[PDB]
Amino acid sequence: HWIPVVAGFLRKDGKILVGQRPENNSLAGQWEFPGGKIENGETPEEALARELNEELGIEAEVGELKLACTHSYGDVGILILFYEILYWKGEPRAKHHMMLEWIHPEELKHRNIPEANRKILHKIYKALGLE
Amino acid sequence: KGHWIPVVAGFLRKDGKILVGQRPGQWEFPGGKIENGETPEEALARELNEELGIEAEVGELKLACTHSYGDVGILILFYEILYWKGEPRAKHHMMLEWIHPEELKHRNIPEANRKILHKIYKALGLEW
Repeated sequence: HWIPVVAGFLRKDGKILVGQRPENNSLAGQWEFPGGKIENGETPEEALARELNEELGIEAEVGELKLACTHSYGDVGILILFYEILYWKGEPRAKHHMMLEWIHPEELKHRNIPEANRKILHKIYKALGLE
Repeated sequence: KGHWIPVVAGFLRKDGKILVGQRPGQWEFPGGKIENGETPEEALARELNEELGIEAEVGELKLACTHSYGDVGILILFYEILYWKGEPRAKHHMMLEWIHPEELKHRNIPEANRKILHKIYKALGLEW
């Protein structure tokens, strides 16, 4: 089976937004880009706009598709679509995550990130125009 | 319900034209399903080799769209293909055709592709 997921790159003076997953979460304490699952009927952009509102309290315009990655957890596949988010109203707040931080994208390496995300870190850097 | 089939499709571009294959008949972009374990780019290179007999360099991810078939969700990823070794040969399709992208407007293409044809033109840098 496959699970499609969307994630947004929001930037602030070169830095990028990450959220720390809340207590008793599947990846409690690990740092990720905001986003979530695509629901039946939704375009990936519709899903991401919804998730950014639900997670961050912002109304975001979804920009260009930058990257798609797969990972496997046994017989289940995850397909993640990463979009550039250039424009939004409001400032992100930790409605879902236990903390939000704006980090230098080079920082991602040394952060406590999901094991599955580290494996695609080089593609993320390339998509973000790095190294 | 949460049921999904990820699919990859290639825009093979040469001399202002694009490659379409006639289904075993609607005209589709070459590609296929992503198998668990592989990257979308690995999946597309594999399918292009299987369907067409070419060794493709998978280029820029251009577009992603979702469509429904009732019980099942389809998510299509479209990658541009500019470079490949070998010549496309109809191993899977009953016919392959190089067409001007303009012709898409009046060719029997899958409902899902028709729905998003404007997005396809944008993704090719063409005006709709």
